[PDB]
Amino acid sequence: SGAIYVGNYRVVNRHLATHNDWANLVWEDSSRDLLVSSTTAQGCDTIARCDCQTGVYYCSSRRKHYPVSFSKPSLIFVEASEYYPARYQSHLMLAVGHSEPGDCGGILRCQHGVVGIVSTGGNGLVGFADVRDLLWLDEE
Ligand SMILES: COc1ccccc1CC(=O)N1CC[C@H](C(N)=O)C1
Ligand SMILES: [Zn+2]
Repeated sequence: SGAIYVGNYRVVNRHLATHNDWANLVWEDSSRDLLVSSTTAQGCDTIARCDCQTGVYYCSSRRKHYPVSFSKPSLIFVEASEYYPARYQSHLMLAVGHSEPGDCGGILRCQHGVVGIVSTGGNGLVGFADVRDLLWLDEE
């Protein structure tokens, strides 16, 4: 689990969104596994606006923050799970690192701020849903 709180927005994995998030929906995309809902309080996270390919992510299944090199956002085949059938997920970045299903929501960050959240993994890989192209997260 986990979320990004920027301005009056909450960014979560679409598959983990709550009733309140769907009721206060701003934008969602099943193909990206992302959902953004509105909040009443101001968040404190800053979204990175960059092309960084190195960063640090939080892995809840190890209580550890791991430095990683990750690929640029791309369309990647993702195996079937309890939440989606096997499909291509877009804007996904992969890295070699540990992840378990409940690690989704862990933040990946670089020197410029939040890059994305854990969204996929298995077999020694970890995949992150990119948020850096969502420019509107920084305004209104
Ligand atoms: C971090 O993900 C994993 C880690 C180890 C094993 C399996 C997984 C994948 C997983 O369970 N899901 C849920 C839905 C999500 C998606 N974005 O399609 C992927
Ligand atoms: Zn960066």
